[PDB]
Amino acid sequence: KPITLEKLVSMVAVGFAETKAETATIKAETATIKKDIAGMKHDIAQLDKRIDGLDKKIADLVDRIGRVESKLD
Amino acid sequence: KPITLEKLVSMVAVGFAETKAETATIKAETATIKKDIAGMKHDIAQLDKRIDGLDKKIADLVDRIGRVESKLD
Amino acid sequence: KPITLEKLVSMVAVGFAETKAETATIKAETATIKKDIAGMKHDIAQLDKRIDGLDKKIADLVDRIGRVESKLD
Repeated sequence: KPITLEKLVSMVAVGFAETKAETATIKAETATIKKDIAGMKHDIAQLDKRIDGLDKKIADLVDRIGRVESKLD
Repeated sequence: KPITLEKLVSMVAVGFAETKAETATIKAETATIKKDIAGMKHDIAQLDKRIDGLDKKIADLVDRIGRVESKLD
Repeated sequence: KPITLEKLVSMVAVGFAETKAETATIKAETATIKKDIAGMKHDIAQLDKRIDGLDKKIADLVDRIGRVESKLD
């Protein structure tokens, strides 16, 4: 194995391209994860909203039951 | 520092292995993040479900209060 | 292009530093993604809590309507 200069030249080239190509894969996956998270934060914020809506309806029903429990008497 | 060919050979080897090993760490973390997100999307979908259940119960109570408010009169 | 030993020495150095610097960027982004997820798991757990609170209020209103529907008769 008299491993030469032009050979290591090529080994360096291809090694770097590999490591770079693998990096890029991780970058892409990372970008798609970011996007999933933006979507999930939105779904959580929408659920928060729905629940705000039920808090209000619940306030209303507690008031309507009050009116009736008292009027009944 | 008469930095030689067989020396850079070794430096190239170990450098690449490093960068590769570090890459693999990022890949693994990325995989565990993916899995956390799959779980979180499921928890959000289950919360959506629970809330669907409360929407229905709320429809029911609004109807039962109606029956009584009117019958009372 | 009589590409020499000291030249590839430099190319190796700078290539590695690059790939290392790019790696570090991915690591940082990965760390901030982890942190977003810790926050999102907390928001989901808090929503779970809010809903536990509405389950209880709903139990209460179903009981109060019961008392009245029956007393009315």
